[PDB]
Amino acid sequence: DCAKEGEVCSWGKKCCDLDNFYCPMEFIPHCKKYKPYVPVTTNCAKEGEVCGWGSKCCHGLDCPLAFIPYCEKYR
Amino acid sequence: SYTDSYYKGQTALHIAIERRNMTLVTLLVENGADVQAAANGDFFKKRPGFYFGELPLSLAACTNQLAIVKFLLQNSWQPADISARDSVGNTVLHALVEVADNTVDNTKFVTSMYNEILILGAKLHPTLKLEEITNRKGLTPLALAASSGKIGVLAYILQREIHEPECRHLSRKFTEWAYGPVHSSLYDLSCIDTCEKNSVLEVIAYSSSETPNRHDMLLVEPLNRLLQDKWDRFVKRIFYFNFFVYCLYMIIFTAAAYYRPVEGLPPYKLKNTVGDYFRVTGEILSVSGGVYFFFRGIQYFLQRRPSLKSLFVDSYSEILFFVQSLFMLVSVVLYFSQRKEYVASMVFSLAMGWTNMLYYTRGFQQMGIYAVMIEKMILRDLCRFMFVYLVFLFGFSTAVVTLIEDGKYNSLYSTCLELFKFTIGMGDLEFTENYDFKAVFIILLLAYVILTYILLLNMLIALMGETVNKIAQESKNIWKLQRAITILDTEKSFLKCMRKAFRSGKLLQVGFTPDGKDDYRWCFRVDEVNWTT
Amino acid sequence: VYLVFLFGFSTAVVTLIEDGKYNSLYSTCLELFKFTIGMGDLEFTENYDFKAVFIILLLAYVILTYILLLNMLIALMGET
Amino acid sequence: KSLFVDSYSEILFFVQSLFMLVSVVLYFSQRKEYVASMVFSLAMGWTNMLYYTRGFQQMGIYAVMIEKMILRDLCRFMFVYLVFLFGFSTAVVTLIEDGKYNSLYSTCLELFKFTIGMGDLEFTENYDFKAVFIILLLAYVILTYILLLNMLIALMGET
Amino acid sequence: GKIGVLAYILQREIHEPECRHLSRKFTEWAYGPVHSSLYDLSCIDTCEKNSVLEVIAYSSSETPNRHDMLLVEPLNRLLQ
Ligand SMILES: CCCCCCCCCCCCC(=O)O[C@@H](COC(=O)CCC)COP(=O)(O)O[C@H]1[C@H](O)[C@@H](O)[C@@H](O)[C@@H](O)[C@@H]1O
Ligand SMILES: CCCCCCCCCCCCC(=O)O[C@@H](COC(=O)CCC)COP(=O)(O)O[C@H]1[C@H](O)[C@@H](O)[C@@H](O)[C@@H](O)[C@@H]1O
Ligand SMILES: CCCCCCCCCC(=O)O[C@H](COC(=O)CCCCCCC)COP(=O)(O)OCCN
Ligand SMILES: CCCCCCCCCC(=O)O[C@H](COC(=O)CCCCCCC)COP(=O)(O)OCCN
Ligand code: NA
Ligand code: NA
Repeated sequence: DCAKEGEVCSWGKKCCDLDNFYCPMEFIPHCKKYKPYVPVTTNCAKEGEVCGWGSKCCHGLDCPLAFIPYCEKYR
Repeated sequence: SYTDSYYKGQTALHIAIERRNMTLVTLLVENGADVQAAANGDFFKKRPGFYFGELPLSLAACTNQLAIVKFLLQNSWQPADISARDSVGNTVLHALVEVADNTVDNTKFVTSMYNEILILGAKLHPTLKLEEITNRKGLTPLALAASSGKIGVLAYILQREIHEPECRHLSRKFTEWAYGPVHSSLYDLSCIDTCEKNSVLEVIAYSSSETPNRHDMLLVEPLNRLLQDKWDRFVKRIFYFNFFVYCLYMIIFTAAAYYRPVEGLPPYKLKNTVGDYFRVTGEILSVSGGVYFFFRGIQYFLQRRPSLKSLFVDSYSEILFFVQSLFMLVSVVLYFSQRKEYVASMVFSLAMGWTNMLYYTRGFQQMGIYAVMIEKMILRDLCRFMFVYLVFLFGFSTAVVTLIEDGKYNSLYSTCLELFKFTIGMGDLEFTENYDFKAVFIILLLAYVILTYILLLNMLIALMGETVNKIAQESKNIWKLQRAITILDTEKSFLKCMRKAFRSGKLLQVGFTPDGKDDYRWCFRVDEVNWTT
Repeated sequence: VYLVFLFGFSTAVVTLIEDGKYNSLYSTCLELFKFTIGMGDLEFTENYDFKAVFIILLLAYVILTYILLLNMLIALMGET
Repeated sequence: KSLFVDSYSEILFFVQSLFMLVSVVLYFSQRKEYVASMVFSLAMGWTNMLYYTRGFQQMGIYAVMIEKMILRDLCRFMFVYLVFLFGFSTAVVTLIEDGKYNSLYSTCLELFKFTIGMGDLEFTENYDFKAVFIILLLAYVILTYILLLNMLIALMGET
Repeated sequence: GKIGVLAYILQREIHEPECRHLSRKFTEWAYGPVHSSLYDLSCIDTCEKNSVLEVIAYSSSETPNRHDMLLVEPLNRLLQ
């Protein structure tokens, strides 16, 4: 037997459908669904704009490591 | 005589003794003054004031006015009653013990006055057991001195010598025989171990821990050798036997828990096979020990009744064993309730069941000092460190969760664990995720790490200031006190017609009491060598 | 002292989790020893039945072993 | 001169309030970066709880020891360590100019990670000047641990 | 920060005729082993120009003995 959606997992029983549900780390976890992989297209910085300070680079770009980074196209 | 509640009961004799003027004392006694008048005003009670026993005799004794003491007890007009009692229930000896403060000059004064008063009282009233008069609480002067921590007075009383005819019976240190460099002393240890009211070992061992010299009072000459004699006689074998039995219990419990069945929905049917018979035998023998510890941990509390303060100051191991037994009982209840969570309880009673084995480090000195040091540092310094660290960690965790609300930082619990990992040294300074507030998160983590390392370094350095001839000396006395407590606990019950706890036997010490009777004192023999002869 | 403590906690962990590198005493002892030298694996990627008890056991073990090491260090200062 | 040497808690509380006010101004100016201010005002707002350790005999001395050792001893080691780190970071950036070391900021962070036990000595990447890079990293690590040990013993000299 | 003179002044005592009014330390009453003294704290708590507690507490930190001056006999108990 195994836990279902919304039931307390990891206190003696795991959840079965791992391809659709996961048991979080909250000290009384409840199995919940994975969120969809929705890309970021709005409220994001474009290439050449400032990254990191309050806005992530859009899904097609990557943010370098710097004090004041700027979005660049990853290779 | 004053009638005001502040000075109630004060009369001319108290003022005369206060002024250190013998002339007024003589005149007052000649005129029929009441030498038994009690000064019952608040100023003289045990806040401002000075407690002396309320009587002129104890006032003269407490103010080092020996001439007035001699006059009051022996004047022809009205001699004072040496056995008089105050409102509290104390007499001259109790008040003289009370004014001690373990300073050098005051200890000298108290000892000299005590000896002189005892000798004079014995001379005036040979049939009066002046030292055996208990106060309202039921304590004799020796018991009161031991209870209140008057180590200077105890050290005198336990080994006093009085070399005067018709007064040698008052002493309790004697000589049995002598050779040249070697001789043999003989201590009278009446009411040191067994008196049925309150012995010196009992009052020292089971005190409230408020006494400032609780650890030092066991360093006197007779008690240390008595305890070492008791340990090397019969207690050592009993302690080792109990340690062996506990080891067997833990081995059986571990073996039974290791081979638990893996199927769900307990209870499990017993198979008609050898291994399962051994398994269920192990389970029964594992539960019985929990029942035993549960009952013993109740019997401890009922026979002591601590006032909810010393529980976490002394006798911690009783609490730890009791908690182990509670976990075992909860495991049993969950097992027979058809719940799988019983394993979660069982392993806890297993996991601490090994750590409580450190309780048996005592009896082995080289490990006992180490264990005492562990307990000292844990209860002293790491509590302050953990308090400060936990508040700091909570602050930075709530700072981080507010900034990054997804990707391992969408809850306080996960953020706390991820930040705690840095203290161990297992961090995740990768910064590969595409957060909204990257390049601020880095500053928070760097500041957190630096502050946490500063705190750890401060803790470490602060612990070095307690190594300069502080811990090394203290831990030895604490260990000796622990061995004394376990010896007394073993001796107390024993339920087997006690003979081995007794001292050298009914030896004739003097054989000539003030009357025609002899005396037997249940003494203790201590040999000694001295080349300055 | 350390070996007895390690054996106790290792047996507790093997009892709680009978799979995934914790199905034997030797492997569990090595995995717990690695924490003492800073090479731990506090990842919790596997789906154990009794997670969130396992976490408490590991945290208690680590804290107690660091207390023991600090005590050893301090006690060695009585020789100098 | 008095402020730099005494009355620190007033300065820290004032800086907390300044961060709060900047957060307010950014909030009503339609900027999201107000969050970056607010968190800082929170993060030190908890730390200033240490101010209230005074009055308690046991904790106050502990806090005084922390503050005294921060202001007295660690501010020299900070200077020495930072100069040493900058020197070796610039050397590494000069030697290897592409991939995790093309910038001074990343090289400084990667060298700092060694100080807290989370370094990377895998040496998987095929650099042009490998086996010189190894010597630089080994020398940096050894000198760093020598500096730390000397700091620790000098702090044993004050007890 | 001249503690040597401050400690003298705050505890000044004299028992000469026409000079007892110059003392700051007096005696109220005594019993056999116990007595009760009383210190004049005029110009320590309030002056409205320059008091001892204010001038010590709010010093420039150049004063050598600003840590030690508070250990003198009356202030240590006054503050408590
Ligand atoms: C899974 C989670 C496990 C957690 C377990 C944590 C470590 C266990 C260690 C077990 C050790 C057993 C023991 O030996 O108990 C220790 C208690 O250790 C602790 O500090 C526990 C903190 C809580 C000493 O307690 P004790 O009864 O000896 O009290 C002393 C008197 O004997 C003495 O007369 C003096 O009055 C002295 O001042 C008193 O202190
Ligand atoms: C997000 C990033 C957070 C950064 C936070 C950095 C650590 C904060 C620590 C918080 C502590 C608050 C505090 O309590 O401040 C402390 C000082 O510690 C510091 O701040 C160290 C800063 C380096 C007390 O300073 P105090 O005002 O008591 O002045 C003292 C006099 O009173 C006394 O008589 C003496 O003259 C003495 O020489 C004087 O000092
Ligand atoms: C020693 C370093 C590691 C510490 C790790 C724990 C971080 C502090 C935990 C926390 O404060 O978070 C609370 C949960 O508190 C608890 O569980 C009990 C913990 C009591 C404090 C013990 C301090 C040692 C809120 O989380 P919930 O479980 O209620 O959320 C589920 C439903 N939404
Ligand atoms: C303790 C280990 C980590 C130390 C890290 C510091 C490396 C400082 C090196 C650098 O000079 O970095 C520059 C400027 O540095 C700064 O911000 C401020 C540095 C202040 C000193 C702090 C002392 C701890 C950043 O500017 P960018 O590179 O992002 O260029 C953007 C292009 N438009
Ligand atoms: Na490390
Ligand atoms: Na490491």
